[PDB]
Amino acid sequence: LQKAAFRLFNETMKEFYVLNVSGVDTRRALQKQFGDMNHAEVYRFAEYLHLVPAFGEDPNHQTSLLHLYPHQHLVETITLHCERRPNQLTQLNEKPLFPTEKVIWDENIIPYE
Amino acid sequence: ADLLRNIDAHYFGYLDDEDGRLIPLEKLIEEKNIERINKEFAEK
Amino acid sequence: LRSLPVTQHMRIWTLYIGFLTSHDLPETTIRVYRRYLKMNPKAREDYVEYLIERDQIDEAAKELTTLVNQDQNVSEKGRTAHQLWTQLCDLISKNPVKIFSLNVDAIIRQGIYRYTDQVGFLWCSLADYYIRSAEFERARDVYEEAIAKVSTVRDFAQVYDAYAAFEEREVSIMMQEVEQSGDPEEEVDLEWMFQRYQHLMERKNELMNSVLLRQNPHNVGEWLNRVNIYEGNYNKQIETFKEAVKSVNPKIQVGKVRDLWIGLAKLYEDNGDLDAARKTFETAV
Amino acid sequence: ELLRNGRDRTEYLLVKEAKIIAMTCTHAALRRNELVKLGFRYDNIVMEEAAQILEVETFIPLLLQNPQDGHNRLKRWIMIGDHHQLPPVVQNQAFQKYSNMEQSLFARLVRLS
Amino acid sequence: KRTLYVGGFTEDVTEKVLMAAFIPFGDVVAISIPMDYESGKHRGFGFVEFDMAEDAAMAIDNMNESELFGKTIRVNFAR
Amino acid sequence: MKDFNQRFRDLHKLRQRARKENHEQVVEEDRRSKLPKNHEA
Repeated sequence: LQKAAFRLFNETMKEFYVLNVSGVDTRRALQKQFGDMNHAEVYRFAEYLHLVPAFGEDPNHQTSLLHLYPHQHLVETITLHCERRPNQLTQLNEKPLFPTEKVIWDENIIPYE
Repeated sequence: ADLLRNIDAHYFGYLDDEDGRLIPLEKLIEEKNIERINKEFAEK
Repeated sequence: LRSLPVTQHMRIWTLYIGFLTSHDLPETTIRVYRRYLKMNPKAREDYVEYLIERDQIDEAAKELTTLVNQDQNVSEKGRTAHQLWTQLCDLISKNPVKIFSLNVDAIIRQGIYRYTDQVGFLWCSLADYYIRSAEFERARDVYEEAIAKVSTVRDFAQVYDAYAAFEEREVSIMMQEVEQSGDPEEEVDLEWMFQRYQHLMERKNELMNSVLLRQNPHNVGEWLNRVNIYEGNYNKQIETFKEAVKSVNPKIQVGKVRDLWIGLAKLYEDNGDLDAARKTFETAV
Repeated sequence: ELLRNGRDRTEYLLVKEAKIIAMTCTHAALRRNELVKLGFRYDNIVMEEAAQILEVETFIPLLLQNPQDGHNRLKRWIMIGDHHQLPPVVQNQAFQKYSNMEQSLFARLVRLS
Repeated sequence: KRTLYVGGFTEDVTEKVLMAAFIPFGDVVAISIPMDYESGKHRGFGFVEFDMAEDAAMAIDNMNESELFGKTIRVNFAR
Repeated sequence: MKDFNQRFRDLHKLRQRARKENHEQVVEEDRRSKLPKNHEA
């Protein structure tokens, strides 16, 4: 994805392609990069990702596509597509096995009974 | 001493012979030794 | 062994192991040695030395962890835990393709938390572990994290020097690939590498100064170097002032905070943002 | 005669002498870590009352031994039970009724035909 | 070296029993078991003299801590 | 392509410069670390 940003998007994505992936794939890093990018350019990047229909050349169709997929909608979808998944086993191994008082009683979380 | 609490069925090798895959490897090294002693004895 | 008293087995084991270790029988010798170590646990240091010589690196590592988990004051070869653990990283980090059983990265970061004398070395050890594994993008992540987590200049100078040398290696390899290939898309991958490499050099001043601002971010002088490092990036100069002037505590300040307030207001005033300049004088008071 | 500690005599008996080993599903969950450490090996599971055992506690007896290779060495699994009699006694209403923890593995496999 | 101190045997062990236990590692020509006059029993220890020190070494190394009647008998160099 | 070799030569030069400059900052810290905390007072 950075290799493609170097070819295609270059001037608009200078931070994305030039950093390391962990500097680039966190939820904050994606929202910063694509939140600051111009709306038509975030769409082109989503278009590269095959998230959205081809933007084409007709300015009217373009305006409908930008209207159908607004800026914050793209950034959230690009973020969901690109962000680092958490490895659930690392979070799982961090937990204890015994429940504590905060877990044995969890009153507002247990209407289950 | 304190080794006696550590000796067990594993130490005496009751729990180490269900596998048996060692024997083909041992056979390979074993035959090279047989030829090696034969060659050393050949000049005697 | 079954036939004789257990107390006579030392007269047998020294032959049994001595016979086995004279031959290229690693799979058999492993099973016999782990039996022997139940009666003579002192021999585990010699078992490790055997395993290394037979390239049983994955087993040599496991037995080293047992020697380290046995937190002896000194081992039966005169090595303390801080020596035995240093062996474990030398054996681990240089053998990534073979060390398959241990969680290597979890060992080396756990060292850094514990061996604060040599943090700058261990980050290269962890990164070099991935470089030998050819996981070049994990290698970058370790270096780029290290530069963000290292907390002395002495340790940063090692990591950054290593990371710059690592980048130059990859560019050198990739550059030759284009010089042989001539392919136009490979050359685009080469120039991408140059942007990456050149950018890391450009960060040098910023990263060095940032390390000092984790030693003592009451050092208002280093916030003024931080501002000058962004000279011409008018926005980031203002942003790091707004970081600076809240991060410093005046009571132990080195230099004094009044240089920041007047400096920031002067920066606005020099650029004609006099309302913001006044605003910073107001917040200053 | 070689193993004179009372513990070792039971460990030899458990791993080498006995051919039929009998254990409640509850106790199989407790003793797993010991049995795996002892190199306990078994080739056949027979379960009775399999419709009353929890899905979880039915599964654990499959894994009371290390795999000797890239694959397991279990040869037979016999489940004897009756899914038309009562389920395992899951007693929280939600975890019983919503998450269907009241389904034993015997009942689940019968529903799988 | 040729003189051994023998210790740790049970009350059942007579001098011929030690003779039967020690000639396994060389020629034994005498054994002595000092007896405690107050109890009328031996003190659990005895001396062995060998004709060769090498035999006494093959008798310390291979009788020391050896089991006799299920007890670990101790065999050692008389100081 | 010679363009790349000329560019790469300057970056190595720049790396070597940064190699030295880092060492200057390290030796400076030693005096400051040697200097006591009371020195500011």
